[PDB]
Amino acid sequence: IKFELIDVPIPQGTNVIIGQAHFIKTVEDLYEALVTSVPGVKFGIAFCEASGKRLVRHEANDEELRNLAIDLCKKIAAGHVFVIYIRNAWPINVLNAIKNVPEVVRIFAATANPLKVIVAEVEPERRGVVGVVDGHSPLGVETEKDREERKKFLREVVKYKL
Amino acid sequence: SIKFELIDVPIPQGTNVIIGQAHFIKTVEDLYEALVTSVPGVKFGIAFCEASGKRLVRHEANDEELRNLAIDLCKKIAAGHVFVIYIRNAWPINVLNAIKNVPEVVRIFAATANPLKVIVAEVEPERRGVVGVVDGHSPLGVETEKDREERKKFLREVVKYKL
Amino acid sequence: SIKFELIDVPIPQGTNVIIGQAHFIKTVEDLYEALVTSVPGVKFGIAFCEASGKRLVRHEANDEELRNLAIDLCKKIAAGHVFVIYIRNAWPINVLNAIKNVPEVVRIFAATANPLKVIVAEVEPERRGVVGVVDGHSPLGVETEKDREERKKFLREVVKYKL
Amino acid sequence: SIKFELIDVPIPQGTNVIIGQAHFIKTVEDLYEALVTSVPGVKFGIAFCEASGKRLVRHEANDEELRNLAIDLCKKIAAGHVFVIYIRNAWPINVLNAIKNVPEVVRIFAATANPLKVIVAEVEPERRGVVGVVDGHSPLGVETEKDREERKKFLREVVKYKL
Amino acid sequence: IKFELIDVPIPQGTNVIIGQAHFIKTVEDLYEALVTSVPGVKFGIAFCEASGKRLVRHEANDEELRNLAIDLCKKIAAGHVFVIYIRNAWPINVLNAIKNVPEVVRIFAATANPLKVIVAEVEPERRGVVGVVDGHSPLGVETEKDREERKKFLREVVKYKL
Amino acid sequence: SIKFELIDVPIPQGTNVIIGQAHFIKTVEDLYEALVTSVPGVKFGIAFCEASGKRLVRHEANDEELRNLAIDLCKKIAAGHVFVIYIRNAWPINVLNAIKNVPEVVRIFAATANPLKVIVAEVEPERRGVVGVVDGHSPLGVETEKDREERKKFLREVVKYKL
Ligand SMILES: Nc1ncnc2c1ncn2[C@@H]1O[C@H](CO)[C@@H](O)[C@H]1O
Ligand SMILES: Nc1ncnc2c1ncn2[C@@H]1O[C@H](CO)[C@@H](O)[C@H]1O
Ligand SMILES: Nc1ncnc2c1ncn2[C@@H]1O[C@H](CO)[C@@H](O)[C@H]1O
Ligand SMILES: Nc1ncnc2c1ncn2[C@@H]1O[C@H](CO)[C@@H](O)[C@H]1O
Ligand SMILES: Nc1ncnc2c1ncn2[C@@H]1O[C@H](CO)[C@@H](O)[C@H]1O
Ligand SMILES: Nc1ncnc2c1ncn2[C@@H]1O[C@H](CO)[C@@H](O)[C@H]1O
Repeated sequence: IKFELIDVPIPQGTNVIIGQAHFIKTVEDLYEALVTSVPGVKFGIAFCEASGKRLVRHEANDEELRNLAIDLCKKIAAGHVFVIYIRNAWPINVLNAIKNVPEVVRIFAATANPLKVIVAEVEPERRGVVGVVDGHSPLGVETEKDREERKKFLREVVKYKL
Repeated sequence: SIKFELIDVPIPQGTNVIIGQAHFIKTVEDLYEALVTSVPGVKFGIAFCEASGKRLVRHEANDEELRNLAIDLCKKIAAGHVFVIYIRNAWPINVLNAIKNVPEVVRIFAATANPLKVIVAEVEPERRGVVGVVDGHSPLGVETEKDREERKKFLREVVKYKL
Repeated sequence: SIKFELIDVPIPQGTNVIIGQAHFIKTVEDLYEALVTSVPGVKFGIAFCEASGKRLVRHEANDEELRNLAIDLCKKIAAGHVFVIYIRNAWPINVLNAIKNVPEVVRIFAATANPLKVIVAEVEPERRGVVGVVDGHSPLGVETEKDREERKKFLREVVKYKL
Repeated sequence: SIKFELIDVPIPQGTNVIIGQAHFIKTVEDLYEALVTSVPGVKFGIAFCEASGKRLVRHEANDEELRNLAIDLCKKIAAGHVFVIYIRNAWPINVLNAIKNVPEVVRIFAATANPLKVIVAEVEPERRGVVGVVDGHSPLGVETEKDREERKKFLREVVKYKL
Repeated sequence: IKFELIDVPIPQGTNVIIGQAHFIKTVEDLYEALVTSVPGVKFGIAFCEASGKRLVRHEANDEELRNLAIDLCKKIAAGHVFVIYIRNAWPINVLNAIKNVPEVVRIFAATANPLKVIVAEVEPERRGVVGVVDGHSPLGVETEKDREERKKFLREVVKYKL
Repeated sequence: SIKFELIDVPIPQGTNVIIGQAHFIKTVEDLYEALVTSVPGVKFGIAFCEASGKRLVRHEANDEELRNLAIDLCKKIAAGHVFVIYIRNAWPINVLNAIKNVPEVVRIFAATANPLKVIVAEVEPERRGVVGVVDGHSPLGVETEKDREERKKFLREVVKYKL
């Protein structure tokens, strides 16, 4: 076993969702999950066909997001992984829909942080995803006042709680 | 320190395998029920590695070949709370969302009929877990627009899962 | 270039732990609500590893013991976006599905009261990922038709989860 | 040649009722399982109108008071494929998502402790269907910013379902 | 407000599923829910487009079942109602997928019993479903002997329980 | 006997209406969060008829036009535990599955921008429930292969929801 670290580019205003699925129908099912989630949303989806032609398959509505999706696919280089990049939507806007796509088996990351995918290579052409490093270690525990500012952020800034 | 081990997963033609991790003894009867209620003709085996107490591989089936594949696989992986399902006469897409929703199922590793290996970490004597999976082969290149059009044709005219 | 470290998870009698990965600071509030609306008189603590900005283990609880258990285990794992929940007077099967459905939550690694280690990779300093769990111990043998009866009756007559 | 009839629904203090439509005789063990696996020490009784064959009200319970209250609603409503559940030590919120996901359940009409009526149509003798429910009473006015602040306080400080 | 009783034709070997949805996309989404549930299923699905062209939209893989579908729509004749007829699958095989189709708002019946739909016409051309009459009323309460024999059945015959 | 009323539902260009039944007072807050966290732009107004105690129509909103539409329809329906949502900059399919999953939500009556009528049954003074809706118009005929081609191209070329 060889462990390789695959660094994920996230231009600002993007988020990436990286996970695993199966069956070629994953790329059309994911295009439809995203496109029926948020009017407006801009995305690229790529999926690593793990057999047959073994082609990186893709759908997008934005060209920059299609190339990003497709190059992470080629960098990860691991059968059945999929990569989504989104603009004009947050992951929480589309997560549950992705989760319920019957091809989707698991999701490794949903984020905009600094992000590494840990890949095992066990033999040439035989790769899998072993984990992610989504952002950074803690610096401390939150205090009573860090709490207030997080509660006030949710209610006053992004308005997701009352 | 930590030992990594690679398990080759037997996939007789016409089978698919679903590997996951769950908890609690009720896993095995709840998976059994997920499966049987999903596709009228479904043939399956299911095995679950009980991680405490007696620590037996619990199983159910309506096929003996598939029951046996499932138990061997759990004997090879030998990781607490891991389960193994082998299926004939259903595709994983037919069954997978009902597995996800089984209250004991925390996680699913793989669902495939490709060449497949499991990465198991064994950290101590008799203390193993799944690190991950190698599902088929890495990519040979990028789909062209003409590639897209045969896969679209495949989905609409061959398997008819699309209009 | 990768260090694997093993984090042993304390589970005092009567508590189960749930470990997974999420994203976004609303994670702590949504998790709290999923816990408290699931079972009356559940007690629990939940801690979340905010992966950037101030970088704080964020927490909620209605039990002081179970709170510090969770804050502590996040302090030790030290991996961005990991959440840990400890619960009494609730089984993980009474709360898990709600947990799966929290939009922030992306994966669950373990729900258990077994002996448990989390294997963590560190790639640079400060930069850590949960790679897997070792939930309990490996199988000691296959179940026989008598051990099957034991397990069926225990579900029927003792915990009363099946008819 | 349609008559409607109103069925009043007894709800003793500390119970809630759930009434729905389903199908197939497994409805009753599936709803059994859905309830007990949701909350430790929930008390309940569940009844279901089998609409073909021997046409028997089918039932399961861990409380005889709740089980008779459920059978009696079934016998009144007297509509094929309807189910009634009465529960103590659990709120409809602790259990509704699992009920909705039971593959036999097609709709839920009410989950409530309020005063309740079921509107039933009878199209022929022995042929009946639920048309509606009357759950509690019609509004008296519109919430003021002050009523709002007291409802914010009730969910945060009293019940603790929000933060 | 006139109430009108529609009798639903159920051929030996079919089941019927009748609900309410919205938006034209309903018909493709229902077709995909069905065909990705059970490999062998034959079905017909029809949807009552409630605006615009206002037409019965259908998809099928069985002409008989396709027509049974269109025929019950034409009778209920109520905006946004959909009808599905299935051979070689049971409702439990598909129901949850159908629940989670974003266009689907309610399901009124899933069954193979003698069945009536109650339709309210409030205005000409303005109709909606008010209920169903799914088979017949209870003839008695289960005994424990009856309970044993239903449990034996689920366990030994349909094999859905252990 | 029973009094059936017809409530004509106003739907401005650009809005849609979602009408349903829930229970418990936390329904207004949970509906609010299900909307704000489904789509970044979404403008809406939510109202809910509490059906016991104070019996107030409870409301949350970020659009004063749409708050007023939802409160006014609740006042017109005047049926305990019914809820109304008006939304702009989001289609029902964007938010619906989320609504279906709010533990309080028992059922959904309608999701539409079509001419819409709610049929209410008043059964004694102040006891009202929803018996049905009339969502747009009955069929003008049956789709041909010409119109199916046009429909398939509408989904794939105009809205881009299909491929
Ligand atoms: N026709 C099909 N319908 C559904 N799933 C399929 C089909 N063909 C293959 N699969 C699944 O997709 C994987 C990759 O092709 C296979 O290993 C199998 O698991
Ligand atoms: N306002 C927001 N709404 C939804 N998700 C967000 C928001 N801000 C940040 N996130 C997500 O959470 C992570 C920050 O914790 C980001 O990388 C991003 O994925
Ligand atoms: N009575 C019970 N109900 C639900 N879950 C349980 C019960 N007993 C044990 N478990 C779970 O199953 C695991 C043992 O297989 C335990 O670690 C615990 O998490
Ligand atoms: N073995 C079975 N599996 C699934 N559904 C069934 C079965 N038998 C009957 N049904 C359904 O249950 C209804 C009768 O309760 C039938 O009309 C049919 O819809
Ligand atoms: N482009 C679209 N995307 C999503 N939903 C739509 C669209 N157009 C119409 N609808 C919904 O479908 C109903 C029209 O049948 C409308 O009333 C509206 O609720
Ligand atoms: N604290 C509570 N938690 C959950 N559900 C509640 C609570 N109080 C009341 N309810 C439910 O809501 C109704 C009050 O509208 C009651 O009939 C009951 O169903």
